[PDB]
Amino acid sequence: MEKRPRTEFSEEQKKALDLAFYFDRRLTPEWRRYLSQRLGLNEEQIERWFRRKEQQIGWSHPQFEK
Amino acid sequence: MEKRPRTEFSEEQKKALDLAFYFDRRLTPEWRRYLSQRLGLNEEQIERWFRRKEQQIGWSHPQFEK
Repeated sequence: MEKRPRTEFSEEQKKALDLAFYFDRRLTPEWRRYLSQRLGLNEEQIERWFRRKEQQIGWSHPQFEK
Repeated sequence: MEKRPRTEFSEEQKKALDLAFYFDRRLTPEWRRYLSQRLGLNEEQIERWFRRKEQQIGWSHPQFEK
């Protein structure tokens, strides 16, 4: 896994979304599509990354590189 | 320009750093090297991205995708 092959946010991309984590007005209806433009996947995969980032263990978000 | 060829943060990478912009404790001595690990370039290029992001026009940071 190095590049995103089929709009699924591969590791190279997962990093980027972890830098936002909603702090710069990201992950909102106007910044999900913002990322999509040069990120490569759609807002759906943004919201899937978003919840799978925290919900993996209970929503406390202790995972950053995991 | 699609991938980073020689640790210079290409467009694919520039996006990621714009998601942080220091908001998630990024761009600090412990998160510059954090990014570097899977970002591909060193903390030097983080600080160069950082200042070149805002200083391009006077430090007000109106550029996000530019």
